Amino acid sequence: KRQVASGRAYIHASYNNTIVTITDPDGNPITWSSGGVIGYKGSRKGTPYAAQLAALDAAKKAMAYGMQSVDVIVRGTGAGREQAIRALQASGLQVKSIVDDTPVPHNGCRPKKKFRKAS
Amino acid sequence: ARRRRAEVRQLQPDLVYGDVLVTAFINKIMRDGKKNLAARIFYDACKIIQEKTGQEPLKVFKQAVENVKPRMEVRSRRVGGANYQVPMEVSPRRQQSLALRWLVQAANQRPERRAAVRIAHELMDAAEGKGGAVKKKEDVERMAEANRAYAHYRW
Amino acid sequence: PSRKAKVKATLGEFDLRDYRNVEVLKRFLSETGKILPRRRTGLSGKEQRILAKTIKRARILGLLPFTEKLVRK
RNA sequence: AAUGCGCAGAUACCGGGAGGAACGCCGAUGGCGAAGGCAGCCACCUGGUCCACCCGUGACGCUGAGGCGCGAAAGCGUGGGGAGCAAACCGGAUUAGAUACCCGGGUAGUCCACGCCCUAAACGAUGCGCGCUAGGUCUCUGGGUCUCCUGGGGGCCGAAGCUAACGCGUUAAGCGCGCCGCCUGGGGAGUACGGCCGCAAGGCUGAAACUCAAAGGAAUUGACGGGGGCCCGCACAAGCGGUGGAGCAUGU
Ligand SMILES: [Mg+2]
Ligand SMILES: [Mg+2]
Ligand SMILES: [Mg+2]
Ligand SMILES: [Mg+2]
Ligand SMILES: [Mg+2]
Ligand SMILES: [Mg+2]
Ligand SMILES: [Mg+2]
Ligand SMILES: [Mg+2]
Ligand SMILES: [Mg+2]
Ligand SMILES: [Mg+2]
Ligand SMILES: [Mg+2]
Ligand SMILES: [Mg+2]
Ligand SMILES: [Mg+2]
Ligand SMILES: [Mg+2]
Ligand SMILES: [Mg+2]
Ligand SMILES: [Mg+2]
Ligand SMILES: [Mg+2]
Ligand SMILES: [Mg+2]
Ligand SMILES: [Mg+2]
Ligand SMILES: [Mg+2]
Ligand SMILES: [Mg+2]
Ligand SMILES: [Mg+2]
Ligand SMILES: [Mg+2]
Ligand SMILES: [Mg+2]
Ligand SMILES: [Mg+2]
Ligand SMILES: [Mg+2]
Ligand SMILES: [Mg+2]
Ligand SMILES: [Mg+2]
Ligand SMILES: [Mg+2]
Ligand SMILES: [Mg+2]
Ligand SMILES: [Mg+2]
Ligand SMILES: [Mg+2]
Ligand SMILES: [Mg+2]
Ligand SMILES: [Mg+2]
Ligand SMILES: [Mg+2]
Ligand SMILES: [Mg+2]
Repeated sequence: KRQVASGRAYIHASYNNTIVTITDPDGNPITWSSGGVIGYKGSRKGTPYAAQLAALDAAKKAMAYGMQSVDVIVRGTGAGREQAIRALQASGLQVKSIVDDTPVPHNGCRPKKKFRKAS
Repeated sequence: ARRRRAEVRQLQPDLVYGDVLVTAFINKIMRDGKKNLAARIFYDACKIIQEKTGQEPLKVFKQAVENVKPRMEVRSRRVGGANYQVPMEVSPRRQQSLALRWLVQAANQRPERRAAVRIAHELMDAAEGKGGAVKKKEDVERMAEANRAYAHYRW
Repeated sequence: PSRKAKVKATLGEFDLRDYRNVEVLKRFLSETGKILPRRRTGLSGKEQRILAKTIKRARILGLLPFTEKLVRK
């Protein structure tokens, strides 16, 4: 109940789950979703299917505040990074843009050993 | 089928309807290589189709067959973990055979004292979308896809 | 082949230490902010060494970005 | 998967702040250093080096037992600091067990200053210097008449030659000379003892009794791999009928 028409959708990709925040054009959340929210327990969530309904859920929830179109920001390299984007296109929302924006350090903190590989 | 691809055998067409989708059904009704039994069952079943409905049996037959073949099924697969039921398409030649088979099996589940009657009533009920056989079709398709989550193995 | 458009050809007689010149300098940066590789700058080993030391300087002045954001992904 | 976090509102998202640490791209086929090692940017301080001129000194050279200094990481002392990471440790899993690999936490430590420690697969497993002995090609950095010539450095291929072989081959493991260091079968053992050094942990030096007929290097042919690639088989898959239950026959 706000009538924002336009806003932003942040897709957050990850190997373990995919989550999607929808947001007014200043970055304040309107609604969100993820694979858990959709229904999935541990481990499916990361699946591309999860991300499909995750994104669709979020958009359906945002059509309620009468959104017509959004900008897409995607961060993460997970599975179903794209399926979240496809789903927002076929969502009926108008995707005005897509922008990768996964954060990376200019060599900052020591990774956890699972992300260290070698030298 | 490591080597070549294997062609579908082209079965000699019918003697009464001239259709190959029938001798197909007639072979599946057959057991222990008694083909005369099978024909006598099926053509009889056609005569009972004609009684309990004015419709030509051949359009009744084909109707139920189309009504039975699945658009999706599952096929177990693994990389690790456990056998993941993977949803996937049902390539036309298989829809053909899965339908014919289920039809006959379903037919022989029935309580009807003799065959033909069993076949007729199963051939009929399936045209009307009801009658177990369509159980398999639907409970296959429904059980497949319900694993959409694992459909990312298209092939 | 791998012989598309280079950079060194695109421009002319430019100073390689002019960290204040931007419209020139910004031609050597990624679609994002990343400094372009020699295969795409077409600079000599030594030319490219000096490009960094300035593109970096130019970054500290706030004339050149350190990083950006990939459009249309 | 669970432990764990979350209605005291987390995760995702926006803005502001504090901090500790490390510097993405450029970036390697690169560069510098005697080695260990050295990468954001600026300034100051400062070491080595290469080239051109052929100006000066006039054999002033090489090597180098001792000595003295330097020396990744871990470790130690005194303060400081502490984001992330993480021995020990505390939990969740897995398992036959799992004092492990996987998961959630986490102290020393990792960072700074000062002082110790002196080790290593401290490796090119190749001491330093000089002279000589086909070439080709790629690259870093000078100079010149700048299709190329001429230096210094880093690679690859190869003449002669060497090597047990693998390999090396103007960046020798070739041909030679000078000097230092080191080896003398395996285990006992880098141990004991003595000395010296260190706050410690330990380091340097370093045996013997006893004991074995081997221990080794390179290559060859196989077989093998829970290595690769290619490919078959009713091998699986797709099917249709069985055995495993029953009674009996026959074999054990
Ligand atoms: Mg709880
Ligand atoms: Mg509450
Ligand atoms: Mg957070
Ligand atoms: Mg913030
Ligand atoms: Mg703090
Ligand atoms: Mg190098
Ligand atoms: Mg060197
Ligand atoms: Mg090294
Ligand atoms: Mg100097
Ligand atoms: Mg002179
Ligand atoms: Mg004189
Ligand atoms: Mg040290
Ligand atoms: Mg240390
Ligand atoms: Mg300390
Ligand atoms: Mg403290
Ligand atoms: Mg941690
Ligand atoms: Mg741990
Ligand atoms: Mg302490
Ligand atoms: Mg210190
Ligand atoms: Mg020149
Ligand atoms: Mg050379
Ligand atoms: Mg030879
Ligand atoms: Mg030889
Ligand atoms: Mg060679
Ligand atoms: Mg020599
Ligand atoms: Mg030798
Ligand atoms: Mg020795
Ligand atoms: Mg011995
Ligand atoms: Mg001995
Ligand atoms: Mg020792
Ligand atoms: Mg002693
Ligand atoms: Mg003492
Ligand atoms: Mg050997
Ligand atoms: Mg083999
Ligand atoms: Mg089978
Ligand atoms: Mg039996």
